[PDB]
Amino acid sequence: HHWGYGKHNGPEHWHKDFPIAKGERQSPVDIDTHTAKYDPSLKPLSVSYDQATSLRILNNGHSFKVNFDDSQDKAVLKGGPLDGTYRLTQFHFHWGSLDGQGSEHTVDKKKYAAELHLVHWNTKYGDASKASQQPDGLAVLGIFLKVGSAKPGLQKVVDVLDSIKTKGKSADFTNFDPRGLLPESLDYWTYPGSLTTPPLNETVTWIVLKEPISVSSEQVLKFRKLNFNGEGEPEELMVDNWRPAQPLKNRQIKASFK
Ligand SMILES: C=CCN1CCC[C@@H]1CNC(=O)c1cc(S(N)(=O)=O)cc(OC)c1OC
Ligand SMILES: [Zn+2]
Repeated sequence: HHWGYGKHNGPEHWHKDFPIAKGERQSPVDIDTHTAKYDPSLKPLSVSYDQATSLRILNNGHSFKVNFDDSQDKAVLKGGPLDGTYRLTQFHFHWGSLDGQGSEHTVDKKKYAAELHLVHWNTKYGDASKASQQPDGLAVLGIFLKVGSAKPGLQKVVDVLDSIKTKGKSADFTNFDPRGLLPESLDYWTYPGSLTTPPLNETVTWIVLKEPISVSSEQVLKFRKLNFNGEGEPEELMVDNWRPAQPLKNRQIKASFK
């Protein structure tokens, strides 16, 4: 009876195995754009993905994940609210059954069709496991997806999903450039939060870009053909793999922009 996104194992159940689900620093949140304050103390954000080394793509039964060689400083995030150097380790998505839902963060209660999470760890903690336990150990760059025009930089991901339909399947995914998933603007909101999946560690600095990327209906339809189930189990389409907004509690969301 392990965690998932169903009626019987979904986000309303996770607190029983992971009591921090009802904590003071949970993610995602609704971003109230009126409440969020411009922060002039935020340093320039640096998304340095030129030397990224993608390795594999994996269906983990929750999402699909692209992992990166993070054995040295290749693709890194620094600046903005961050101190020091955070290495890209993986990206994955969250998406819906319909184009009006799928994102984890919301913006003035607006849900997007999907959300991309680029997961990074603080190199002062030497590895991602040790980082994942420190209050400033992880940084996740969140990008909303809306349905409209195709995103050419996403198509190499969409075209391999056929090969990883079921939980436990992986494929080679070398020479993928995550710069092709970024919008033009790096305007962002930031707040202290958590992983949005078990174990829900309160160890994430969230950086959520204001500008969504457009993807086509054909691209998001391909996400919805994935399966939560393993090969030769009953088919359960991998859709609505998002946690809803959690209480903001005593936190401030800071904007990088006026
Ligand atoms: C080695 C453990 C820590 N690394 C770095 C932080 C997240 C990652 C561990 N967990 C994940 O890979 C993982 C993380 C997230 S999330 N939205 O970043 O919390 C989502 C997921 O699948 C919807 C994941 O797989 C279940
Ligand atoms: Zn995520």
